[PDB]
Amino acid sequence: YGPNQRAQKKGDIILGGLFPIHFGVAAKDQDLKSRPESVECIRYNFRGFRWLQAMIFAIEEINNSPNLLPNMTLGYRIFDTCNTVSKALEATLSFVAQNKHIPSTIAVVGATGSGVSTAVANLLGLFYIPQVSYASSSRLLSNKNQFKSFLRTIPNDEHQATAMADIIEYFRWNWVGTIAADDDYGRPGIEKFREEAEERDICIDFSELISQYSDEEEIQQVVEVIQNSTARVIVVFSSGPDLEPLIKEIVRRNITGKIWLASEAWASSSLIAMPEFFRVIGSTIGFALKAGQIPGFREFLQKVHPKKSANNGFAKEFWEETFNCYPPCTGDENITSVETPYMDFTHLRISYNVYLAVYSIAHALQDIYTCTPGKGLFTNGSCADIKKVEAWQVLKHLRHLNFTSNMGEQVDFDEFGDLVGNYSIINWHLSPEDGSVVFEEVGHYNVYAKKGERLFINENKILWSGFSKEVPFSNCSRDCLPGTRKGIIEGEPTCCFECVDCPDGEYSDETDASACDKCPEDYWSNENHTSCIPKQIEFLSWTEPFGIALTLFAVLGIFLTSFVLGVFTKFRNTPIVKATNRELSYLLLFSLLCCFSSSLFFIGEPQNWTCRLRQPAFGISFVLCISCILVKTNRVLLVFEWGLNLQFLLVFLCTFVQIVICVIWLYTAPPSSYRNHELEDEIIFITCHEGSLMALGFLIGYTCLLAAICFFFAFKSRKLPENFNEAKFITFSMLIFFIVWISFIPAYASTYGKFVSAVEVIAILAASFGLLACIFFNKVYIILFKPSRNT
Amino acid sequence: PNQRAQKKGDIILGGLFPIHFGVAAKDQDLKSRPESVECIRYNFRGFRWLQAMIFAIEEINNSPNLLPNMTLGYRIFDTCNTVSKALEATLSFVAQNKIDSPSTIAVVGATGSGVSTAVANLLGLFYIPQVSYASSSRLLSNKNQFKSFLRTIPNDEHQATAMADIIEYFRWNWVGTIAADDDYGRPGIEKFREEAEERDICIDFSELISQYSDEEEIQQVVEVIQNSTARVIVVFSSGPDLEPLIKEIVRRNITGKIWLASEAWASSSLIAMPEFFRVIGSTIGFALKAGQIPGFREFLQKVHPKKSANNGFAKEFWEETFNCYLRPPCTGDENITSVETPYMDFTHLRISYNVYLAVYSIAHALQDIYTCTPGKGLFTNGSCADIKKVEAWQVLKHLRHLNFTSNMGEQVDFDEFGDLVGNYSIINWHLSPEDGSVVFEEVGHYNVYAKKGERLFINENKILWSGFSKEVPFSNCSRDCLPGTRKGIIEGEPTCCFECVDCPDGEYSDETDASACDKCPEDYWSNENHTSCIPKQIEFLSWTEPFGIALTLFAVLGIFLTSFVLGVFTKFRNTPIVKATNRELSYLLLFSLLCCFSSSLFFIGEPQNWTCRLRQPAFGISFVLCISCILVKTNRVLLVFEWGLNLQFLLVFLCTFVQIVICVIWLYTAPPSSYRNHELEDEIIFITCHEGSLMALGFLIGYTCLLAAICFFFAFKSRKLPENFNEAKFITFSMLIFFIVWISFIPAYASTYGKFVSAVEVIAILAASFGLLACIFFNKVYIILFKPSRNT
Ligand SMILES: *[C@@H]1O[C@H](CO)[C@@H](O[C@@H]2O[C@H](CO)[C@@H](O)[C@H](O)[C@H]2NC(C)=O)[C@H](O)[C@H]1NC(C)=O
Ligand SMILES: *[C@@H]1O[C@H](CO)[C@@H](O[C@@H]2O[C@H](CO)[C@@H](O)[C@H](O)[C@H]2NC(C)=O)[C@H](O)[C@H]1NC(C)=O
Ligand SMILES: *[C@@H]1O[C@H](CO)[C@@H](O[C@@H]2O[C@H](CO)[C@@H](O)[C@H](O)[C@H]2NC(C)=O)[C@H](O)[C@H]1NC(C)=O
Ligand SMILES: *[C@@H]1O[C@H](CO)[C@@H](O[C@@H]2O[C@H](CO)[C@@H](O)[C@H](O)[C@H]2NC(C)=O)[C@H](O)[C@H]1NC(C)=O
Ligand SMILES: N[C@@H](Cc1c[nH]c2ccccc12)C(=O)O
Ligand SMILES: N[C@@H](Cc1c[nH]c2ccccc12)C(=O)O
Ligand SMILES: *[C@@H]1O[C@H](CO)[C@@H](O)[C@H](O)[C@H]1NC(C)=O
Ligand SMILES: *[C@@H]1O[C@H](CO)[C@@H](O)[C@H](O)[C@H]1NC(C)=O
Ligand SMILES: *[C@@H]1O[C@H](CO)[C@@H](O)[C@H](O)[C@H]1NC(C)=O
Ligand SMILES: *[C@@H]1O[C@H](CO)[C@@H](O)[C@H](O)[C@H]1NC(C)=O
Ligand SMILES: *[C@@H]1O[C@H](CO)[C@@H](O)[C@H](O)[C@H]1NC(C)=O
Ligand SMILES: *[C@@H]1O[C@H](CO)[C@@H](O)[C@H](O)[C@H]1NC(C)=O
Ligand SMILES: [Ca+2]
Ligand SMILES: [Ca+2]
Ligand SMILES: [Ca+2]
Ligand SMILES: [Ca+2]
Ligand SMILES: [Ca+2]
Ligand SMILES: [Ca+2]
Ligand SMILES: [Cl-]
Ligand SMILES: [Cl-]
Repeated sequence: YGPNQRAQKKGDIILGGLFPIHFGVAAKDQDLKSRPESVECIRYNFRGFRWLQAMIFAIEEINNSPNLLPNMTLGYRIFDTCNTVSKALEATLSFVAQNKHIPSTIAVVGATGSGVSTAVANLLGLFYIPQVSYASSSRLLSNKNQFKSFLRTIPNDEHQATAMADIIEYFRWNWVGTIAADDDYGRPGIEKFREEAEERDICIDFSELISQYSDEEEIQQVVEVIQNSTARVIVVFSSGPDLEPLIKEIVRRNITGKIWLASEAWASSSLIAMPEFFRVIGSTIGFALKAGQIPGFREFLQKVHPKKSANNGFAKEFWEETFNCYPPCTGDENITSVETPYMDFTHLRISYNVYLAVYSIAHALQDIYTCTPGKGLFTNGSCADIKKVEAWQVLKHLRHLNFTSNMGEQVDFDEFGDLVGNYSIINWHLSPEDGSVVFEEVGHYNVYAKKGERLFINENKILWSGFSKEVPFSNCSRDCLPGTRKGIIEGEPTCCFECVDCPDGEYSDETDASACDKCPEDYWSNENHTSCIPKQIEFLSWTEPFGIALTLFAVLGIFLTSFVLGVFTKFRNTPIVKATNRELSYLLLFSLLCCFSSSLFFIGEPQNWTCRLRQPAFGISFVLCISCILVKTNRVLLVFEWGLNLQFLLVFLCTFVQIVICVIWLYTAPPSSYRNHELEDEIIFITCHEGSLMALGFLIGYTCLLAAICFFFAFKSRKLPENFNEAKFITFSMLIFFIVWISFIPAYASTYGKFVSAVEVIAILAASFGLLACIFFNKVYIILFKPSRNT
Repeated sequence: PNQRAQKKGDIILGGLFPIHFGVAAKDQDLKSRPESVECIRYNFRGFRWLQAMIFAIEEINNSPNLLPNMTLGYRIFDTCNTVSKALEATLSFVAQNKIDSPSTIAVVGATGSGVSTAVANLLGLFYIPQVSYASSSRLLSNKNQFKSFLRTIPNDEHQATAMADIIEYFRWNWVGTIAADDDYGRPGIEKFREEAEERDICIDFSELISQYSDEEEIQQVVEVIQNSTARVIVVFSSGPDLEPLIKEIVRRNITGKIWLASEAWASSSLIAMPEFFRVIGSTIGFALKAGQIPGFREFLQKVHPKKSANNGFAKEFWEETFNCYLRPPCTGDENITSVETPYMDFTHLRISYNVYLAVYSIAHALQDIYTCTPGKGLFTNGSCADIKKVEAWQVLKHLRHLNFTSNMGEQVDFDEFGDLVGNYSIINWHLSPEDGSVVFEEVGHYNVYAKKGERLFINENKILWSGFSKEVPFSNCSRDCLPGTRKGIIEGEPTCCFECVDCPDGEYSDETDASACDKCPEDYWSNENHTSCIPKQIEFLSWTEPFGIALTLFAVLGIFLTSFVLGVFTKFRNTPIVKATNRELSYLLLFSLLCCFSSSLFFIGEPQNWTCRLRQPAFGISFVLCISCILVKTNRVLLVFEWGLNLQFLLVFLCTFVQIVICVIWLYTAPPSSYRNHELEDEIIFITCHEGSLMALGFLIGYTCLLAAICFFFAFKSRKLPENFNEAKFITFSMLIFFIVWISFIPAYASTYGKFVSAVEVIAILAASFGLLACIFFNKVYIILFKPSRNT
């Protein structure tokens, strides 16, 4: 006969009912020293009584409506579960009694716990009795090979975990921790969320299991792992009662920084949503089912009364727990005078599910009632009769039930027995009028939209941590700027890293970089390694200061030469001292002009033409000068052996000699005008690699040797006062040549790009300038000075 | 139910065994009234288990001491591995208590964690002891919900720990998981995921299966298995819930993986088929420890459908064995020893022993109830119960405090969670050479009593991989990191597969699998392979360096030529033919020469502050002494304008002191610090001297240069006086050779790094001093050595 505290009402058809009027049982572990007696449940749940009242109201409204099942009455045998499996199981045993004078229940509306409903459906489905639950939302109840006769008016919990992952990815967090009740409601949900979050590149720090029967040390361990972690977001998948201990311990230890992502079961629970817990838990964003509309329901709630309720039996205990009677009292108080979750509501969510379940079973019964004997759902097109209806026929009609909810909706269960709905997203607020927690809706989750466009959050209503209004930071490692790259911290997950600076020559312009990048050759990483600047080129220029200085030297020397030439064009035909070979003087002139014009060849950017001509031009001009001054000595050789031409011979001999090696280059190895970077790694250089090193050595040795023999045979006659004793002048000029050449070679041999050209150019310009001076100064001075040359 | 094994007695036990493997797959669309479902495939192992229970019961009934005059009856049913059959059997068990709101006292068995949960939810309602023998889920240890559930099989958390330990023992880190979607696979796989993740082991994929998943789910699972690179696959499932996946695997011929079997299917007969074995090679599984039930086999060899009225399962057993009918009509004369079945083709009793132990434990609980004495009982006030009217909760209370010895001499004692622990044997699938059946050879042990870390013990010499090879296959996400490289993140992949990037020059990485390169200190530099750092190369001038030897030999030869000049003077000092000049001035000039020549040695070795800070003023004072003494070696014009030759020394003992002032200035303003420098080379260290006062170096050199220049100008104006071999041109050429020395010196020094700075200084000073000595002395020393004619 089941328990004695129950709600009961007769009728042709009887429906079952399991509601959590209490919260749990008295935890007295029977040591079995005596016969174990029937355990007792302890706490009270006004929400559960609201649900039971909703079911009773639905049945009464069905019995009152004249169209749905006329000339037939609905009865019920509603029991209490106290949220435990033992009570539900004894109740269901009282249900299926007559199967194998007692009424035979045809349908069961209840089992609000996914652990409770599992154990109930295991037993009901053995007799094929339809069980229409309203609040059990575990996914395991979708295995229609196990629970053959289980339907539910509440959506499955897959979309809830998907929505959790979507919310976490929307606020751009990647470091969370998960808590789930060690039950059939938290385990599968947390597993689904784990996979959905790992596929979205989200890292999970910790994962713990709790329950209302967990001892104190395990709660200590959980609080420790919560405190010892850096994750700010905590995804809780549990119900009110199985969460209350953890909340009490967290309030006692005063952990304040975290953010709670509430599941639907406890996001609106009065056990948790109280101010002293709110000050500590801070910000909670949770889900909620869609509201309902049961017109005329409040006026039914306001009529509950302990003496005017013979059918309902829990009304007495309700009166007691709400007024503390039997301190005996009157029984004529007002339910509106005290504030309890009973009528302190604005949106009916689970009560609407109970209403819908009762109405769906009534509609299946009507469907069986309005049959046509030819188009039935059973074998041979036959159909069943409502006077001897059995449970399996009602199950058959429920599988194919498809009707219209008074809100103008379409109600029809899937092939997995469940319905589907679109969630509201609420965020906990503190009412400035009362102090109580009030749930304000801030977002929506439409599950019909395509994957990726389902969530809609209105961010300006979310109140973060009570005061501030920017999204808190809950990443593992700080995201560091461009110029840096991620760096593995071994042991830690893929979301936690250090970041190391990029070396020079590599850059990174992106945030969250995986590796730095080498830029092309003529580019180089800048000072912040964020963008490569074209690598600086360097060479001798014209706007450059030293460029202008040597240009000044060259042009002034050429101007001196042009002055000498003009003067000689004025006074050519006077052999006063020009009795010597005037042609030899003019040839010295043009040779020195070519020398001074060889300057320009080392001023700009060296292309191949430039230096490929800058070696031979200097070569020929310099050997012309030195050979002219060589043969410009005494005619000893002439005495030993047409016109001046014979002397020309010697020069037009010796020049050609050098010229030979010259052409060698142009047909063995031109001086390559190329670049070089290895020497600086920051600034590029451009020079000319000499085509043949030993051949350049040969060239300079040839010209210098000739000048040396000139010095020898010049100072052997170094004491003859002819033409103002030019012997000392030629020796002085050649000593100038040798000093500049010697001061040139070593410093040159160890110079980098620009200064090789610089040194060579200054050496040549100085040598030729000194020659010009030391040879023409005395003569032009005595002509401009004392016009008397006869001896 | 109708078919059952029933025997009467004073005390009744219950049993639940999977005689069949499942029910006939047929979906009732409920067009007609549903009827009793039927079971399809036979299971000889379950029948051996049932026979073990019956054998234990009858043997206890035959013992004189254990339950001396009592009698044990039993009512054994079949679960068909489904929940509905078990639940209707249970409803048949609790009929006596159900009528409150043939009473059994205890039930032995569920065989399935789902069946166990569904049964214990109902049995714990009446406090009836349920002693399972194979239910190994961890959810049944929650004694707040399953009050009266005891099991004689170890829990399955140790199994997940053992699997993680095996994986990290064979050095794998890229694996994948498969689980049955029931109360046995899900908790085990979650526990293994935790245990692996804490050991830094990656899990590539994670799937769920069941015997009811249709072709598309299995195809998606096979796609996930194939499109991955993990070789090791852990499977937490039973035989039936795994058979479809195995069929699909053997059809698609996936033939590369390594299977880590859980206990349920490691020794299963549905999976251990020779045809499946070709593609499921290299199977490594767990097993319970063997038992000894003496006299069991002979009891098995007596089954017969006629002489078994208590047992009812014998008829269908014979029909399934001989494939007969009681199509060809059957006859009770066959030989159960002829056909080969999982019935009698066994070698170790592992789950039959658990049934034996469960029955014996219930018997010993009843015994403890029986040999109790008043005042020493366990119930209220020390009171004790009567065995002739024993109730279920009393046997439960006695079972919680049960402690006895097995037939093998072990201590059976249920933990406070109602489960006794045991070791694991580790088997590996082999192929029998004779017939061809799969043979399970024991290759390892797992002791749960040893401390964490030294529990597993594998014998590598017996494991054979893939049938032919004998080296452990490679199943890592990425190949290892060789020395010289470092790990590099791939943005999307997990932590355990990376890339290999090279360490830059200046950093090294000797360790394998290094997360970052290390920079060697100031003294060292990377190798070529960036493996270890080798010391740098400091570049300072040696004394054994070739150029060092050339220049020091130059110095010593010049110095001994100076000493030879001094010896020549010692021979012919008092012959003033030319020494009538200032002899003391000659000696002082010669001393200035020797000390100038010797100043070279102070720029040869490594610079301390002593050596360099004194090497500067040595050259300074020596060279200015030289230039001042030759300055005074000129004609006495100043002397004519203005007592004793000492007067000239005034000038020199003036001039030197002047510059020595500057000397002391640097000596205590910012002396030339002898320090290192690498910034300009990045490979080689230059140790040089930075002179803290550039203006003081300028002071010294410019002062000496201006002295020389003024003396040169004044000697130049008088460069044409042929008295005393016309030394005027000699001294002007002297100052000019010194000046070209200095002229070539300054740009070279200006345009060099460390080494050639000192090289240039030494070269220039040696050159100038050599030239001065030669030009000033060679003339007169030649006039004496060559021309013995000295009169004017
Ligand atoms: C925490 O880490 C995540 C990445 O794991 C960051 O999310 C990125 O945010 C930027 C800016 O919107 C996007 O361009 C990226 O596409 C996001 N990454 C991914 C995978 O979507 C997040 O910004 C980090 N949190 C903070 C405060 O920076
Ligand atoms: C799913 O959530 C969405 C959000 O409103 C609801 O879909 C809307 O319903 C109304 C009426 O059909 C339309 O005006 C809107 O255009 C719909 N939005 C979209 C994107 O289609 C819907 O009501 C929710 N699901 C249920 C069963 O109510
Ligand atoms: C599990 O672990 C080992 C088996 O390897 C058993 O301990 C050994 O038992 C024998 C005899 O009992 C001793 O001689 C050894 O010294 C033991 N070895 C160690 C390391 O202790 C142990 O008995 C097994 N546990 C059970 C319940 O059988
Ligand atoms: C696969 O990855 C694991 C992870 O390191 C490697 O395990 C290492 O193996 C060497 C050899 O014994 C050990 O010295 C290391 O200590 C191990 N690493 C860790 C963190 O324990 C394994 O070597 C890799 N597989 C192969 C074939 O290289
Ligand atoms: N889905 C929840 C049931 C539930 C929904 N809302 C609730 C509110 C309070 C308690 C329980 C619930 C479960 O599986 O347990
Ligand atoms: N332990 C498994 C059942 C099991 C163990 N060993 C077995 C051998 C054969 C069949 C089933 C089993 C479970 O929890 O369900
Ligand atoms: C709890 O922690 C917060 C952190 O600031 C602090 O403000 C508050 O005073 C603490 N309250 C108690 C009771 O410890
Ligand atoms: C309760 O008492 C009466 C009867 O219901 C009602 O009119 C009254 O408004 C209620 N009291 C309050 C404070 O609302
Ligand atoms: C049944 O479903 C269809 C569409 O699915 C809809 O048109 C109809 O209104 C529903 N109800 C009935 C009674 O057909
Ligand atoms: C199956 O896989 C194995 C290994 O690749 C190969 O030898 C064999 O040919 C394949 N096909 C069949 C039918 O076995
Ligand atoms: C047949 O039964 C008996 C056993 O007593 C014996 O002849 C023999 O063992 C059996 N046959 C075979 C092949 O074992
Ligand atoms: C259990 O039995 C053994 C053998 O009598 C004994 O050693 C032990 O003390 C007993 N009690 C416990 C708690 O093990
Ligand atoms: Ca309930
Ligand atoms: Ca609640
Ligand atoms: Ca780790
Ligand atoms: Ca079973
Ligand atoms: Ca099996
Ligand atoms: Ca990924
Ligand atoms: Cl509600
Ligand atoms: Cl076995």
